[PDB]
Amino acid sequence: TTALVCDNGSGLVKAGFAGDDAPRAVFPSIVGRPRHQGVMVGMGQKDSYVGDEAQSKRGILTLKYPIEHGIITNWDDMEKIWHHTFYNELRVAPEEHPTLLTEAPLNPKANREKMTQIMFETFNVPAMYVAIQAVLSLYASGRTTGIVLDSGDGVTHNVPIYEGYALPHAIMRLDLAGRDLTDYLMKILTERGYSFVTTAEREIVRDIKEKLCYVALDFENEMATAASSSSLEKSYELPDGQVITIGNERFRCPETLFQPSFIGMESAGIHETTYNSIMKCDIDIRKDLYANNVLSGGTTMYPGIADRMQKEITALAPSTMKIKIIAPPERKYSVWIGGSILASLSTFQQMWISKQEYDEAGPSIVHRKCF
Amino acid sequence: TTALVCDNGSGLVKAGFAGDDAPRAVFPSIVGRPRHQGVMVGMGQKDSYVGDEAQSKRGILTLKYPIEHGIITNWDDMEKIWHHTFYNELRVAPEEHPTLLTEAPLNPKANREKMTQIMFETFNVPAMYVAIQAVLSLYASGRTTGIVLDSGDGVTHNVPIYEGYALPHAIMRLDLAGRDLTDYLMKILTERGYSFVTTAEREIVRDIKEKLCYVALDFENEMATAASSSSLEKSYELPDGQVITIGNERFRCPETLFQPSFIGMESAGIHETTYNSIMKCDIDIRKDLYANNVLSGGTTMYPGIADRMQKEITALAPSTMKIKIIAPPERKYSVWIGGSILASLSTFQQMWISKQEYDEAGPSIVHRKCF
Amino acid sequence: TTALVCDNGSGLVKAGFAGDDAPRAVFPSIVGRPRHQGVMVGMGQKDSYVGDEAQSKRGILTLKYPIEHGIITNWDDMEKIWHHTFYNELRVAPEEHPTLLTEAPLNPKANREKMTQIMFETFNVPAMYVAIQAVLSLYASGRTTGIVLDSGDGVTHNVPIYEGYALPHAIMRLDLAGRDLTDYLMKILTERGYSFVTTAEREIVRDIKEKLCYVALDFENEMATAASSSSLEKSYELPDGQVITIGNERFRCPETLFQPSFIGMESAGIHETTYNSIMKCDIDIRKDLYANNVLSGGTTMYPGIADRMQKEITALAPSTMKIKIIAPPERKYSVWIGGSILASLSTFQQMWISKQEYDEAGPSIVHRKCF
Amino acid sequence: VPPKIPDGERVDFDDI
Ligand SMILES: Nc1ncnc2c1ncn2[C@@H]1O[C@H](COP(=O)(O)OP(=O)(O)O)[C@@H](O)[C@H]1O
Ligand SMILES: Nc1ncnc2c1ncn2[C@@H]1O[C@H](COP(=O)(O)OP(=O)(O)O)[C@@H](O)[C@H]1O
Ligand SMILES: Nc1ncnc2c1ncn2[C@@H]1O[C@H](COP(=O)(O)OP(=O)(O)O)[C@@H](O)[C@H]1O
Ligand SMILES: [Mg+2]
Ligand SMILES: [Mg+2]
Ligand SMILES: [Mg+2]
Repeated sequence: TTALVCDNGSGLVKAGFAGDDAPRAVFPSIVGRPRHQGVMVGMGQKDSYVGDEAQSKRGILTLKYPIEHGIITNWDDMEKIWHHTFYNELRVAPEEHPTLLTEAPLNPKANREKMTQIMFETFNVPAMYVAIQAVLSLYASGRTTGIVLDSGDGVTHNVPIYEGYALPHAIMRLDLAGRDLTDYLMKILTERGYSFVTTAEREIVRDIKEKLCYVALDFENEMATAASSSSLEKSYELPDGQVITIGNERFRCPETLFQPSFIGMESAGIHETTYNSIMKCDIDIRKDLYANNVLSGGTTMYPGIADRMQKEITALAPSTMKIKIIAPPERKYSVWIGGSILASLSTFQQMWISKQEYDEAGPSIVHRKCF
Repeated sequence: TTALVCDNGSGLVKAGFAGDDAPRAVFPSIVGRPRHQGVMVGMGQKDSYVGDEAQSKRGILTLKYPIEHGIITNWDDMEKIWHHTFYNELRVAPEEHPTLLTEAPLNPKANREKMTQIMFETFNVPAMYVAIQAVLSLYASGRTTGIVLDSGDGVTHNVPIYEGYALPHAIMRLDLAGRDLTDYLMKILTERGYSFVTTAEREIVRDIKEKLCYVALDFENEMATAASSSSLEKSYELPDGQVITIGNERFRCPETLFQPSFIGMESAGIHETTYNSIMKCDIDIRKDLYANNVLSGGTTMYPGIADRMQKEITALAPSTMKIKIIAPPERKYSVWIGGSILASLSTFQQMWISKQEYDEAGPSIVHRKCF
Repeated sequence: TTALVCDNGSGLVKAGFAGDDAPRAVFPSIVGRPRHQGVMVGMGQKDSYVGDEAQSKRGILTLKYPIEHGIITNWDDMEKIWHHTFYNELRVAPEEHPTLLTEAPLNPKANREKMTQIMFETFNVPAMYVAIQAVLSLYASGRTTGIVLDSGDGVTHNVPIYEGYALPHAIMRLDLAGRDLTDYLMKILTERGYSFVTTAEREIVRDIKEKLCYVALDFENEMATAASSSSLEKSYELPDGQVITIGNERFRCPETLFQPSFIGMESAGIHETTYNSIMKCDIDIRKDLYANNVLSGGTTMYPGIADRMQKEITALAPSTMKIKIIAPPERKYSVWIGGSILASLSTFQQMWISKQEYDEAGPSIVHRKCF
Repeated sequence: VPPKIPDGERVDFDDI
């Protein structure tokens, strides 16, 4: 039979059968209970709208993501999300399909063990396998080397790989991602008068960020230009009218990636954690990693980031090496495409964690040889 | 049929059919298992890369030479190296070709006996013969007398020969060679800030030594000059950028040959063990040995050694004798060229150790008349 | 007058007048500029808190050590640290006191020359002398032979000495030390959910390592026991509550010393570099070095290391030799006690580098006879 | 015990 390539993510759940080009169903991972009282009788009001249904009734819900930073903080809601994904968005019972979840690097063990225990006890799948979210993104590019920066919505991690041999001592995981950029944008919009507070209006700020923000090639020059002319002010129409005008908030929101001091984080930007991740590698594979830097994940879709990052790394790196940044147009679904490719391989067909194996060793089987 | 003139050496395996000018395939003798984990499936990752393949993937391997000082310390790896040499670099099955290995003087017997046992049982050659590495280097020079200093990469030995009669009581074998010079260079580079530790970076230090180091004609004057001017500082680009500048480390690394007290060895340099080897000979053949001093082996390729050695010996020797140092441009492959010449001789064709002879007397046949 | 026995170290600066038992002032060597904005006026906020003052205001600072691995990477900060040490922790002007710095073996020359130039030009001491950090630790034990393993916080080096004659060709310097163990502990704590990222929280992880970690006598048995029972889980209270429970992270952090493959380092553990350092020595002083193995430095204070190391060396060494490991209770300050003893000697009183000598030969005097 | 990938053969840079 065919395998189910699910990809929990944090912000958008992407799923679909193995062997295709794009995920079959992509929908936000939010579960929102209603918060008001409700007076109409017999309206058929449910107790929790999940997935894309709660992005249409969000006016009277309190949306809450079940995955904070890669890790899962609310297991009941995550189980509800998985149940919805299997039964309503794909309509395939899990009793007859292997599953291939994905997990960020350096995550707590208990999260992974609970994930496999749920998949084997509640949904009762035949066999499931958990894979690191960066190796798949490297599969999708058709490479076999390269250092991949997978800046998702929950957590940004940077896994270097050479000739198929991952370097476990050079993984640099940073917890700045799309959600913190949404919060920072929502916080700097208040400097013009627009106040978004409700958890429903966070979605509106996210839409503003997606449609308007861009990464500046040079920060100081853009700050000077936006403060003199008015060629940058782009307007946007809220879900009820009252258009708003975003000035130099456009390139200040995604600039947080390269200067995490804006949101008070100490660490260095995504332009310098990649160079540090390279320098921890051996001295003889640094040229190949320099030449095959891969971008993935949703948050790396800002217009103009593949040039800013290249300029920064070229500034840091030695002058002789060639710096090349692979930015495929299908960046958002790169991890899932790689997952489909991996699940479609014949050599991989014996790596699944078969159910009888789980019955013999318990949920701690995932840390064992079947990784 | 044609004979296979293999030459194990220590650092570079040189092989080729008898009767040519240069070895057909020359490649480092290193076998490196991968050391990291490896996440890509189906990449076709082998368990041990040998020869020149492991000098390209050395970034994720742990290279380890199977021959320490002439002697062989790891027989399985040496068997792997031989198998590679026969089947992939020459592509001739050994069942139809005599072999002519080479061995340093004064080596343990068990090494030679195990070598012949392997060649007769595993590879199943028709007949093999083991020859001393210095007599061949004397063949290649077209001489018949002379004292040859064969400073390889494993061990430096100094065999005097007159009129074809070797003098077994005058062989002076010293264990300082190219590998110790590489280690000493890697140890003195730390005085400027460059630290090379990994077994892969030993190859980089070896490349630095080959391309930059030279032997000073007079040591104290060079030490004084390099400490005042800056006309010696030559720069070199690492495999990733970050050029380095070598100062008076240039002529201090190969100076260890003439002053083995630098690496803590007690014995006298290669300039004085040759004179001692001569003085042990009879009083009537010392003039001929003085006039026909032969250099061979890789490590004698330093620019300016054929003058320093001549100056030193002229200082030691009596003033009347003429001191001449033969330094052919084809020094590195001198032993193998001599091996080809010896294997191509008709008079030598009945000295091979035929397989039936080995079957009758066991591996101890090599010490017998068939030397 | 009295001499100042300073000891820069890397992680804790230890200083005090010559002739005492313990250093007068011991304080971390960190210089931390404030990173936030600061709104209270007239609060008397300085621009850099050094020493033990920045371990109390570390909540709003960005601490950065000025000494990375023995070598000094930030000379201005090191000058600030020295100025603080002289004027505020000892309150003795340096114009009237000789100084005795300490330096790791095999360090770059420029570091030592800059150190002496600073001490003679800025602080203007009467005379200073630089000594190798292992000879002092051998002084403090009251021995005159023995091989000392001085596993500090920056770099671990292993200097063998016999009858007062140091063996320069047998020094094995390895760059794994306490700081790498702190980073590895901070990296494996993430497997339970505790994430420490800020440079201030590295201090908290260091405190956890000091108070809880211990070296296992046998690694596999401990790994098996900690995975079945729960007798090892020791809890610890963070600086704000929320106690944490450390499981088998307790003996896995300091195990990196004996298996440097955990943090990706190639080299062999501290149990095998000592045996290699011994085997490079001459054949007649190996028994004495076996019997007088000395431990020093801070990182050798783990509970249970003097037994694990003895077991390992006894496994490696020949069965007849007696292996004894000297582990004095005053291990941490062993180098400084030895420094005090050396500075208090009458025979040593003429080895100082007098200022007029520096004026005549420049900073390069340190490499000369006055070592 | 880390997951040791079994013995495969190919492929790369073609399905892309
Ligand atoms: N076109 C876009 N431009 C800018 N940001 C985007 C765009 N699309 C998505 N994002 C950001 O990326 C996030 C989605 O990232 P995604 O890759 O789905 O995360 P995950 O790894 O959890 O799947 C969204 O929250 C959004 O903030
Ligand atoms: N051009 C060169 N200049 C200086 N040193 C060299 C040069 N070529 C080789 N060497 C040294 O000689 C060694 C090779 O010696 P070789 O003669 O191959 O040893 P063997 O006798 O085992 O074949 C190398 O390890 C290198 O250190
Ligand atoms: N009681 C202890 N237990 C375990 N580790 C310790 C202990 N005390 C200090 N350390 C480690 O040793 C380091 C201090 O080493 P130290 O000897 O001061 O280095 P230096 O040689 O630079 O003075 C600290 O960073 C800490 O990690
Ligand atoms: Mg993702
Ligand atoms: Mg040779
Ligand atoms: Mg110390």
